[PDB]
Order: sequence, then structure tokens, then C-alpha cells
Amino acid sequence: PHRYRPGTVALREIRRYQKSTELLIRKLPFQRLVREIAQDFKTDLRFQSSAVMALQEASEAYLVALFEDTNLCAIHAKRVTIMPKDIQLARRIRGERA
Amino acid sequence: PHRYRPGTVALREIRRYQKSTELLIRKLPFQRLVREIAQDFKTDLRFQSSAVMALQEASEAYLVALFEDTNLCAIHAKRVTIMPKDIQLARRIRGERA
Amino acid sequence: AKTRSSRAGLQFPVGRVHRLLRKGNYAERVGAGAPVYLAAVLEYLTAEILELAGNAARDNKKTRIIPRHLQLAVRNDEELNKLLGRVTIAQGGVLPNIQSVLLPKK
Amino acid sequence: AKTRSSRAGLQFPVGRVHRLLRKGNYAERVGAGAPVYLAAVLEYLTAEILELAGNAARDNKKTRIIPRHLQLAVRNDEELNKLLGRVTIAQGGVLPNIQSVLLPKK
Amino acid sequence: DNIQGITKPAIRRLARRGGVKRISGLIYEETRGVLKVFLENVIRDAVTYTEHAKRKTVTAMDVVYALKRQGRTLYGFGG
Amino acid sequence: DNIQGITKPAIRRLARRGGVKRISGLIYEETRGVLKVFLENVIRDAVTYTEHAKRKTVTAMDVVYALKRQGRTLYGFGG
Amino acid sequence: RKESYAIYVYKVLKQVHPDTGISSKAMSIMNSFVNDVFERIAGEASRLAHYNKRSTITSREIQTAVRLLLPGELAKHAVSEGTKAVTKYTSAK
Amino acid sequence: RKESYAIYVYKVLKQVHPDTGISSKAMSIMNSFVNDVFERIAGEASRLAHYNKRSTITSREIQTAVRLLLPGELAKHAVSEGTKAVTKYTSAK
DNA sequence: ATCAATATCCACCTGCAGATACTACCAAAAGTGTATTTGGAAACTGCTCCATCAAAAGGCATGTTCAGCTGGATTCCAGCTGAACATGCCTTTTGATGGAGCAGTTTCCAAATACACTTTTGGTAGTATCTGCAGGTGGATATTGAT
DNA sequence: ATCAATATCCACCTGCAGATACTACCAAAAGTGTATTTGGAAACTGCTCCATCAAAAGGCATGTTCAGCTGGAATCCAGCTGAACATGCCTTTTGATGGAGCAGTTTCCAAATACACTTTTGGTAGTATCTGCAGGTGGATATTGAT
Repeated sequence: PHRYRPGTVALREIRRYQKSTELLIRKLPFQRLVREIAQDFKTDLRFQSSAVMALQEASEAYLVALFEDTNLCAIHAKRVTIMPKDIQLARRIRGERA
Repeated sequence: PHRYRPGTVALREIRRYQKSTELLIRKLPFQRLVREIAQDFKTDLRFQSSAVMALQEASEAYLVALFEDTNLCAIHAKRVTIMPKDIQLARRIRGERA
Repeated sequence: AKTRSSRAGLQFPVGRVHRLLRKGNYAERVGAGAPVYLAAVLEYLTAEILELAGNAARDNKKTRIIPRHLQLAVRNDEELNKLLGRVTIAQGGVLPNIQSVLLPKK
Repeated sequence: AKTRSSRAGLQFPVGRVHRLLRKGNYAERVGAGAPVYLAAVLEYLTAEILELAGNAARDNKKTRIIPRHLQLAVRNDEELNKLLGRVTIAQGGVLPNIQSVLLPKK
Repeated sequence: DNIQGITKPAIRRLARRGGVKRISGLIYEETRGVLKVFLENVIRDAVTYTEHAKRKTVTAMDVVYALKRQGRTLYGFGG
Repeated sequence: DNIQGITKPAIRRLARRGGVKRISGLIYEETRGVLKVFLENVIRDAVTYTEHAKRKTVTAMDVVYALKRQGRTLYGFGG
Repeated sequence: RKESYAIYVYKVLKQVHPDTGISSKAMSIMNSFVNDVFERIAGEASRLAHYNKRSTITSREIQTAVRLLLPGELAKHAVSEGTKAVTKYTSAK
Repeated sequence: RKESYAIYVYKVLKQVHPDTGISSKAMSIMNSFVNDVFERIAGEASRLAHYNKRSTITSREIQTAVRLLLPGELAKHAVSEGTKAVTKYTSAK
């Protein structure tokens, strides 16, 4: 039975996704999330499809860049595993929540 | 021969400086720095007294806040001592470096 | 002739705010209610900060509001602190705050 | 009747740029030199990014510049990266980059 | 409860693009929390622009204007 | 040198106000370098405003305008 | 002539704390504050009108601008004060 | 009818890369870029004129705005193209 | 727990820098009356495109098993960084004089604006035919991991 | 190093969504030409305030000694988190339908601009007095730290 060691596939995945540009979150699920949040602010709203896509392109770009800063906080702590305190430290320094 | 333990006076300093608002860098040495830096963009320049002081309030307010972020990075790493890598990480995440 | 500030029941100069909107090139035209609304919003925000800065001066056994007090009022208030999140108040100092991990073990 | 772009030796539309300036209410008056200068700068910059993007397209064995090529050209250029530091290019992805410490063996 | 539509694999994938090799189990809930706050802020502003224009339909431009407001300028959708 | 005029005790006092307890010996040089990049960025813009107005004196407003476009608004020096 | 909000700020100070003074440097800080908020609010109303292809900045653009710029409660109240001043103004010879 | 810089971006593309095309999504990004830089430059120019009590925006304000907005090398070159186009335009007609 | 050395605090005091109360001058500003223009709300509606139903499918999510190796806990110790001094270099104050040049004011003309016309053009609606490359396929090559 | 399971590279190829080619129409853009109005460069310069000394003061920085305690290196191991596998659901795709609502064209008056005339005001300047509080001295007592 063949088995790659832990971390090998993860690295394979990194090269894979850093090489492509397609969205990583499923389309329809993201769409329902946007409609749910908007709805809690104002009922009877409609969305141009491109408005939903503009939101998904901004959201994914924001999360990817966030994970980069988070990776740097983990590494700063002698770790290779990101944790909630890494995300929290990256957002505090970013000024997203003093 | 009395002697305060390491950390006791520093803690005392923290409390003393967080209470006050006075500039902590000497004025004339600062003024010399500013004029020297400006000399590289345009020769024979004069400075209003208020310009320099504006430059000093902004710089100190900037260094102080950066020291807060640096401190959080040292602490994240399970240390109580700030190092150059703590400042670099804080600047990197702030968008001032990379 | 009763001033527009007086009519709208305000301390802030409605005439000045109008003149300022026009000369700032924000739009070709400026409705009549715009400088009134705006003047009132500027006034309210001024009251909100002076009230808090006033309390901070009281809490420090002082009667004269100085920069320190505006800083304390602003940074100790969730909303104003956000509004002024990227503003440096000269001679304001910072809030007393020591990361707990640095305090004596005891 | 030569176009003002022609007079200026420019590809970008000087008449359009002068028009957009007036419509934007940036000031009460727009000098005739303003749009010429501005159209030139805009042209220079789109030339700078198209130069680099076309290179990224060739390096990837492509004939057509797509968003990923614009992102590669921008993030790989110190200055364009700074000018567009707070900008997100749709479908651009990111630059291949893995922190050393994450690589296997020694 | 659509936030749970933002799946574990979708979050791992985003982390990989961000160059992350190992993920703690608590990261998925933390990330959903962060995404949600991000969307609430952008949609809130986008919808404010919608209502101001007296429309019932949120446009790409509303989102683009909301994003620029937050310092998150987006190129590609008419903005 | 002038950047060397910004002393260790001053850098320490600054770090203290930032709530810092222990300081590495290399911090002082690191800090001086950061202070310098900061002032060059701000002064560069201040001076650019000075030259535009055809003056030979940097005014408080020049600095205030420079700080504002760098996203570091400063209250207290006019405007 | 150098215009300043100093006097109208001083007036508002007495309604809130009749026996409290304010330093010159503090007054300067407040003046900076009113200028900043004016510019941020005016600027947003500006963009608002432009986006909707409008030539006029009415109180409606000022209101949305305030909603866009101020945090929750500050906005709720600023809107209240705003609507109130325009309401009182409309009802007066 | 909605305007776009497409035909111009396209002309410049053929000057720098004669055998290279551009997808519409990429052209859409280029159009957003030109609009964005146009606004940022016009904005700095605008404030620059106001800070100086000037009511006119001339090539001069545009020049300073470019120096304020662009990083070292892009500025130096941009300023040249601009000055060069103004000079040339001035010696014509 | 005791107890000496220091720091910190609170009550009161006074000199003075900075806040303040009065008088006077005045240009820019704010209100007011009036004739003229116009932005954009109304009302009507052409028509884009958003919401929604439908059926087929296989890409991809979910849940489990398993064990590799990472994180967390712990212990040890070299030496860095803090505290406390003795020294003395230079910042800070502040008086005061020159004089740079910011800021006020008169001029006056190149350049902008407003208006009237003609000519040019970029965006669009209708059709129609190329083409760069995404994605499938087969197989040669390269990477990884057990031995 | 050898060796076998798997991923990875790429040449080959075709389907087609997307890019491209063109004739047509055309309202808005863009340029030409005047007559008219003016913003702001240009020169002269008064007076604000910036650069400069001079100079005892002594505050505060710098060099040195000692050792407390923190950072970083090294050990161990429970169990988290990655890799692989089976099962099957729900997202993706293709697509046609009704119609909400975004957007185009026209009608028109409530509210804005442009002036002109009168009046009210906030800012600049003096000139003179008033006061909150910073900074100094006490004495109390809380804190720190050796025993």
C-alpha cells in the first residue's frame, strides 16, 4: 500500500492552488450566505449575478491574504500549523479589532 | 545597599510614561534629523516651528503604536523581550514592508 | 433677519457650512437643507466629544479640558475610537495598559 | 481639424479626459494643459502594465493577456505593486510562494 | 445557517492558496466568523448604496463602491 | 550622525509608553531605521507641497497634508 | 481672515459643561476634528451624487453619507439630530 | 451609451506587443485601472488646488499630484511623458 | 512574619503663563428681495435580466480509520539585558538682533469661459465567420518513499 | 543505490466560447471661431517669525560593574491532524418561462442660481485684569524585597 508522508500532499496542494486563479468556495453555497446576510439587513433585495461574484472575488482575496499573514504569525511562533490566535494576532495588528 | 529586581523599574517606567503626554525624544536632536532628511529632497529649506513639532508628534505617536504591535508579536512568541523580528513582522502585516 | 442657524435651532453656523460646501467643489448645486443637516451633525458630534472630554477632566480633578482629556474620552469610547481610528491627537498620550503577562508573578 | 490627442502626440483621448475632469467637479476651472498632461500619464501607465503583462503571457506560452497575467506583472513589479497595494485584480490569484520552513528535509 | 456552506475543504483550499501547510481544527470556525464579519460590513454598505438610489436590486457597482469605501478596491466589475 | 542623535534612552522611553518591558540590544538600531523611513516618506510629501506653493519654508499645514495622505491624520496643527 | 469653529465649539461646550474651560491646544484639536468630519461627510455625499448622476447635494446625500461614515449609535443619533434641524428649519418664517 | 478606454488600451497594446491580444475580462481590469488612477490623480490635484486657494487645475497641479501618487521610478517617467506632451501640444495650432 | 529602603500619594501653597473680559474698527459674510433658469420628481413603459422550475450527473463533501510527527510541557544554563552609579557632554532656555521670506496689495494680460456651428466619432444593434486554448488522451519522465 | 507506486510533464488534438470582421446608424463628443471676463503671475515690500548667538544650568546621556532571570537548546510523548478510502449527495449545467424592476423619453414646477442692496458678524488688535494648575515642600503610607 502506497502512502505519501504527512505534509507532502499539503505542499502539492499549495503549488496547485497558488498556480490557479479559480474561486475556491462553492458558488451556490456562497450565494445563499450573501442572500442570508443581506436579508437580515433589508428584506426583498435582489442581486445582479455579477454583484454576487464581485462579493465572492473580494471575500476570497481577503481570506487568502489573511491566511498569508496568519501563516507568518504561526511561523513567528516556531509553528507550521496555523491556529486561531494567529488569525487574531494578524487582525489585531491589521487594525481590524484593536 | 538597596536594589530593585530586574523588571520592577521597567514596569514602573511603563506606568509613568503611559500617564504623561510629553515628547520623549529630545527636540534639538530631532530637529537636526528632520532638517538633514529634508536637505535630500530640496536644499536650503526653512521650517516653521510648528512644522517640526507636527513631525515630532506624528513620529512619536507612530513609534509608540508600533511598539505596542511589536510587543504583541514578542508575546505571541511566548517572549517578554521585543526583538527586530518582532518589529519586522508587525510592519510586514501592517503593509509597510511586504 | 433671523439667521438660519437660529431658525433650525443650532449653535453651528449654517451659513458658513453652506458657503463651505459650495467652495469645496462637492457638487454643482447644494440643496438648502444640506448645510442645515450637516451643521447639526457637526454640532451633535462636537457635543458628544466635549461631554466625554468634560467627564474625563472632572475625573482628573481639573476644570479645563486639555488634549489628554480628548484622547481619554475618544480612546475609551468604542464608537468615537473607531470614527477616529486613524487620527492622532497631538499631546494626547496613550491609555494606561500593561499586558498581563508582563505583571509580576506574585 | 486635428484632434487634441493628435496635437499632443498621444493615443489616449485628450478631449475625453478634459471632459471627465470638468464633470468630476475637481475645481471650478480646468486649464487646457491639465488633460493633455493627465492623458499622457494614463497612457504611460497602461503601457507600463501592458508591457509587463504581455511578458507574463509569453512566459506562460500564451498569446492572450488574461487577468492572471495582469496580476503577475503587477505583483512582480515593486512599483506597480505599491501603486496598486490596496487593489484586488479579479481572477488574478497570487504569486507562487512557499515559506522556507515549510519545505521538507534539509 | 448558510455559513456552514463555507466547508472545511473550501477553507483548507483558501489556506493553501495563502501558502498554509498545516491547519488546527479550530481554524474552520474562526474563519467562518471572520468571513461573516467581512461580508456583513461590505453588504451593509453595498445595500446602503442600493437604498439611496431607491433600487431593490444590489448591483455590481454598489458592491464595488462599498469595497472602495473600505479600502478594498476591486478591479473587474465596472470597478 | 544625526539618526544616532535619537538615543537609546529616548527609544526606551518610547517603548515604555508602548507598554514594552524588556528590550533586545538590537532594537535601538532597528528603530532608528524605521523612524528614518517614516520621516523620509512624510517629509518627501511635505516638501513636495512646499515646492508646489513656491515656498522655501515647510509649514505646519504642509506636514499635516503630508500625514493625511499617508493615512496618518494629525489633529492640533491647523485644519 | 482666518476662520475657525472655535466660537461655536465654545458655545456647545457651555451647554454640556457650563463650568468647564478648554485649552487653546484643545480648541485647536476640536477645530481639526470638525474640519475632518466635514470633509469626510461632504466627500462621501459628493461621491453619492456623482454615482447616481446627480448635480445636487441635498440633505438626503448628507444623511446616507452619515450612515456610511459613523458607527452604529453615533449614526442613529446624528441622523436624529439632522432630521430634527431640517424639520425645525422648514417650520419657521 | 457607456464609455470605456478599451480602444485606446488596445492601441497601446499593439505598440508594445504587436502579436498579443487581450481577453475582455482583462480589458475590463485595464479599464478599471485607468479610471482608478484618473480619479486618484484628479483627486490629489483637486486638494492641491484648494490648499493653495487656486480655483484652476493646470498641468502643474497634475504634475505635483503625479509626484505625490506614484513611486519613485514610475513618477520620473510619467512626469516626462506629461511634460513632453504638454510642450508638444503647446507648440502646435 | 518581621522590617528597612523607596516610591507614591495626598493636602496645601504660590507664582504666572495662558485664559479672559471690554472697546473699537471693518471687510467679508449672511440675510433679503426678484427675475430667470433648471434639475430631477412624475408618469408611462420598453425591455433587460433576475428568480425560479427542471432533469441528469458526477464532482466533490462527509465521515471514518490510522499512525506520523508536531505542539506542548519540562528542564537546564549560558549570557544578555536591567539596575545602579560615577562622569561629563550637550540640550535647553531666552534675550535679542538681523533679515529671510511669508503674506498683503496693485497691475494687467494670457488663458479660460460662454456661445454658435459644423464635422467627427465611439458606442451600439445586427449578423457572421475565424481562433486561442481549455480539457481529454496516451505515454515518457520525474518525484517520493519503502528497503 | 535499487525499486515501485504516483504524480507530473507535454505533445497532439479537437470542440467552441469567446474574440473578431463589417456594414449601418447617430447622438453625443470634439473641434473651429469669436467676443467677453478674469485668475493669478509679477513686481514692490511691510512685518511676522525663523535661524543664530551667547551662556551659565544641570539634566540627562553614556560608560562600567554585577548578577538575575529570560531565551533558546534539547528531551520526551500524548494525541492532533494529514492521507487515503468508501459512499452518495448536492452543486453544476443546460435551458426555457414569467415578470419584477431597472431604465429610456417626455412633461413641468418646486427649488437653485445670479444679482443687487442692506445689514449683521466674526476675526484682528490693543490694552488690562483674572485664575487654573503646574511645580515645590511635607508627612503619610503603600510597595518592594532582604531575612
